[PDB]
Amino acid sequence: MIQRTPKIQVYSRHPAENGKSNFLNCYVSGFHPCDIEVDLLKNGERIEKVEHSDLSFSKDWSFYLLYYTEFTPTEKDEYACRVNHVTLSQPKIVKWDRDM
Amino acid sequence: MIQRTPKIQVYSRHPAENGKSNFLNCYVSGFHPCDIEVDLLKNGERIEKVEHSDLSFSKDWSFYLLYYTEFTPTEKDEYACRVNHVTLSQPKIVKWDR
Repeated sequence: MIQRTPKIQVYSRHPAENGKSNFLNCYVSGFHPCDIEVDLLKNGERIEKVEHSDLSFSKDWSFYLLYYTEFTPTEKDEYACRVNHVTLSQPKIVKWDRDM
Repeated sequence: MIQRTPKIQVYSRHPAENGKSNFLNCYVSGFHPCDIEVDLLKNGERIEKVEHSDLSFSKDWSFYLLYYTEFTPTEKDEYACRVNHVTLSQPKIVKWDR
């Protein structure tokens, strides 16, 4: 497989509501090679106990990986996913759109 | 060292009986880093139609990956698993033994 840079989706499990518990997700996909670093951020700082799936792929070694954690959004807090990969010269930061 | 060379096991789901439908498996495990190439081979040639698990994280910080394929063995056909990994000087071929 050739080098391929990741696609990134950030989304919550349920329709977001301030003060209500939820799950925050970062899905990284279509990438190669498999080594990748992903943080979920709250107000720009790393969230510590985030979990992830295994590395999925179909016919080719083009990889798919989900990072997720419980969270309770509030009006003041903003969330993001930060991804580093060999294809990336600097970390890529994708903000969470509240509507997703 | 955090690099770990893959353990490679090649085995059929049932013991070998020419003519009966079976499964060929290559279980590659205990490796680090995750970057790896695994191919199932029939007579030295890559089998195009194969199945596999996720490339999976172990509790000891290593990885594993299973490749498998439906096949029907015969007396002539020979099978192997080829694995390439940073810890190996050249691709490693491990033959299947009935």
